[PDB]
Amino acid sequence: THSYRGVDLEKLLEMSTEDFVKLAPARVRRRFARGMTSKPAGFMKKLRAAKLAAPEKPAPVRTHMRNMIIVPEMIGSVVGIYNGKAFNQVEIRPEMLGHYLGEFSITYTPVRHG
Amino acid sequence: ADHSRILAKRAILTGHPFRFHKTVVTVRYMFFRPEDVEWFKSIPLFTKSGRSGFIKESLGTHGYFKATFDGKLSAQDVVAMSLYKRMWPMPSLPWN
Amino acid sequence: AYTTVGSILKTWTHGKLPKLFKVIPSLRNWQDVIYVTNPEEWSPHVVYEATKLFVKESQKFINLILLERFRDNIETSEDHSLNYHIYRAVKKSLYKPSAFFKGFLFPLVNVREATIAGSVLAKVSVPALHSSAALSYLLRPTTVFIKILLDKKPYQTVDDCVYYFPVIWHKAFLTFAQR
Amino acid sequence: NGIDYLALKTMLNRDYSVGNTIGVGKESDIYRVMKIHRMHLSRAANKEYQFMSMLYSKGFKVPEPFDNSRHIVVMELIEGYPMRRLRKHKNIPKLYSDLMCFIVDLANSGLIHCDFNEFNIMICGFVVIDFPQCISIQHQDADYYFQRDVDCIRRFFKKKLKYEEGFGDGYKYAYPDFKRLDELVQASGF
RNA sequence: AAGGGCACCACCAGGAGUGGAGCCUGCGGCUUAAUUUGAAACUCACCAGGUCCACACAAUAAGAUUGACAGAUUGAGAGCUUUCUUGAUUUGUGG
RNA sequence: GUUCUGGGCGCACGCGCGCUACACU
RNA sequence: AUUAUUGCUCUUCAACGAGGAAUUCCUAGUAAGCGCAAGUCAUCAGCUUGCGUUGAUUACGUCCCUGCCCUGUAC
Repeated sequence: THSYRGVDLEKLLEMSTEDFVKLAPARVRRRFARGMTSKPAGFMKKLRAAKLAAPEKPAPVRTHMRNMIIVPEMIGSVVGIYNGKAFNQVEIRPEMLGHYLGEFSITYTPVRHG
Repeated sequence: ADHSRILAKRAILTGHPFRFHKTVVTVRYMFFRPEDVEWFKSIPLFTKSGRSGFIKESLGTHGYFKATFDGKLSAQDVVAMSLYKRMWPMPSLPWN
Repeated sequence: AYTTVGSILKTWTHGKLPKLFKVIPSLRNWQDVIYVTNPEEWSPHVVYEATKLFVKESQKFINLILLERFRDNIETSEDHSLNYHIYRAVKKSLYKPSAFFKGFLFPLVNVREATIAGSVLAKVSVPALHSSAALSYLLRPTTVFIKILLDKKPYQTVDDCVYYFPVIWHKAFLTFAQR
Repeated sequence: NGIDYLALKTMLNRDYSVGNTIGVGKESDIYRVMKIHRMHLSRAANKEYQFMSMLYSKGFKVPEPFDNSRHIVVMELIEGYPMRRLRKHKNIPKLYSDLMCFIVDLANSGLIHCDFNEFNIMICGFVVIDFPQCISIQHQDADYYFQRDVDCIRRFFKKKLKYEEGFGDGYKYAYPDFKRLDELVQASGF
């Protein structure tokens, strides 16, 4: 099974955010201790409604919030992440925990000097 | 009778230069796709005030371009380019 | 101290204005307490927002600092011209003409500032019963803006021409002949 | 200085690739490869073209010259890479041996290089790409410059490759020595 | 309309170096939606995507219009649901 | 025009000013 | 602070053996070695200017090279 720093997947999802922050490395702990802004609350509000009404997957919700931490409450959701130009569609698998959303949408093309 | 009397249908496209720099100017409305700016890149430009110039490259997705000219331009000038098409005579019939 | 609300005045134009400032006009002492908000630190967007919220004692605000910020904004601006939101606030002023004249008019009596101010004062209509008083005060080149205020097309106005009888001074005198 | 553009006109008309920029240089600029020399005296280019043409008329491993006019020269583009970054060739003993025999040929043709060194050899498996300030075999310092080349190539094989009828181990003699066409192009020393 | 003078941005006698390796950085070129001409926001001037904003005739109004609680809608939102409040500027065609 | 959110100020290569070294001073 | 500002700890250990053709600065408390302070600045320099510490070798000349300034015939 999946496990995070020794905590098993089935005890995750039950774990709250304010519990989860105790496991995370220093960058995450400072970010929450310094007080995360209100802006995720509206995103979280919408994301819950889509999951609850879902028939099976919840279909994408899209956002500009690239600087947002992935947190267990949102596991399994499908999200469209803005790219400065387009939206990229991603599904929150459990391995994504503690990463920033921005890591999944590439702001620049490759270059090949053709 | 002279079949060599070639007729060419001339066309003039025109666009507005709107931002100005010490080495380049950029022009709107002449094209609307980056693909078009690239396809017609090689044709020389001229101002009606008489300066010549050339396309550098496409800028952005709306078909803006930026270009270089013989000297200072300003928004009171217009940028044009000329194109030519072959024409042929039609036949004729008696009248009574 | 009111600076706990006044500290936000440097950015209030980005969105919904604070209720701790927007409620301030509800207090009759606010004509003196409003100076406790540090209004000179207010961004022009809030000055425009405050101008819409400031709507005869209101002339004590319009002339008490608003015209001072106007002259400071044009005189302090690196291009010598009022900022858009100050200009939009100025044109958004004048909702009472006697306040515009009694506050912004006679106390305003360089030439580059008079021309810019006139370019707003021609932008909207005015009541003829007020314009008759404006001509009498203008009948008192910094007064040459009276050649624009008369361009809108009373027995005391005829008498003012008899008491008043550059190319703008001759041109304004010619326009005063148009009947 | 519009000649810096208009000089093309003979080559532009007589020559078909557009070519591409390869590098700015101090004496000349290089751009299927075109070399442009650097107001009057450079029309030097004829000296270079005839010199290269002669050596390529011989059997030497040099690029074929195609055409030359108005201080413009066109040459075969090189396929290899610069020797100074070579580290692992599969037959270093034959490579050492035969670089030595190349010097013998120049001496038999009466010529000596000034700087037969890794900055102008490109990767027999190799080609020699230019001949700055060449001298005749008759010049008063010919042997001094001759031995410098031999030791220069020996030093490289020692330091990087650790190497240290033919020449070297497996042949009767370790390396050539000075005592063991100039009049057509009298670069120096008749 | 050939001689003379002078200078380590010239040399001579030398010193310390550059050019060779890794990295920082300026320009050209390449790439890209844009890579604008003591840059994480702004700066910022570039890109994608969102709101919001003369006069003369004919129509129109004592309700022309203005403003404000609680709540709303998008990828980016605020007195649009609700209902009080104020009192002379709105819609077409010809600068 | 005004203003808000996100992005940008990448590298096959050529030229130049620098930093750190190749050790026993 | 993700495509990562800076600092700390452990681990990984690349090229490089004094560098071709070319080429820069300099005559005494000067060159060179070494470090500090200010500047910009929420944070962030291997940058710029100033300051101090240690402290040489080689000329005291010339028109060879480069460049500048004076006074009609093979061009």
